[PDB]
Amino acid sequence: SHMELTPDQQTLLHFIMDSYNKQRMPQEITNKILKEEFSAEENFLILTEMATNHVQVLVEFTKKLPGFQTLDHEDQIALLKGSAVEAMFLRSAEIFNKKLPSGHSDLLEERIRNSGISDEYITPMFSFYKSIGELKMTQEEYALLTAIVILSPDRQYIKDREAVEKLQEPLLDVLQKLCKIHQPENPQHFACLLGRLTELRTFNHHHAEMLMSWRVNDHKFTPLLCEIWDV
Amino acid sequence: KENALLRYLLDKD
Repeated sequence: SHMELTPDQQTLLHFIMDSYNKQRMPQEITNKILKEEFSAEENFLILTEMATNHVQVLVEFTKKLPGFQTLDHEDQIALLKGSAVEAMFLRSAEIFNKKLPSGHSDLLEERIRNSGISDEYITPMFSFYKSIGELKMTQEEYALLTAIVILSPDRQYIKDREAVEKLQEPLLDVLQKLCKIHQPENPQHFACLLGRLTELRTFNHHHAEMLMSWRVNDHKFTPLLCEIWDV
Repeated sequence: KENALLRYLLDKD
């Protein structure tokens, strides 16, 4: 029973999965990946559209996490802003690894490597994608890991860090159990998942540097992205 | 206000 979810944990897991499965990528965007013109300009604009959708989806997923809307309102904002980049990279890794057809993923990578973005930041992104892929996580593990990243008591400007920690700890307990259910032969699996959260945190710096570099034809970001990234 | 767009999305049913 150290590896069996209690009824309340199973209810919590269903609730997180419902919220996680609710929204995916709009076909408008996946269609553009496939048929839009190929240029550094077009590719950068698709990637900003994808990022804007990522933020929208993340807000909606986060609002439905149990307890989140009971938190102080400024802390809610602080969590959404603090987690945005890590959650984007985690989501985009899943999309690249598991949610797109082969060919969609091939063309998306080709567009990523030809969008005016420096290889200094593209190379670690694809290294992380493969590093996450190696873990061969289930959808449940991805969803729980994402909620753990979002509900981090360590983000800047949180007023009531204990309240966030109380929300995050049940998710960690669930994920521990999920690792023993889904990879029973690999006892280090849960530690490996948290080890990847360390690499994931390197993208706060990577993203901040990328924002300082050139932007194809010096194109701008959407208002929402400017706001969540403090541009 | 600060973070107007994020607050819009957070408080929008």
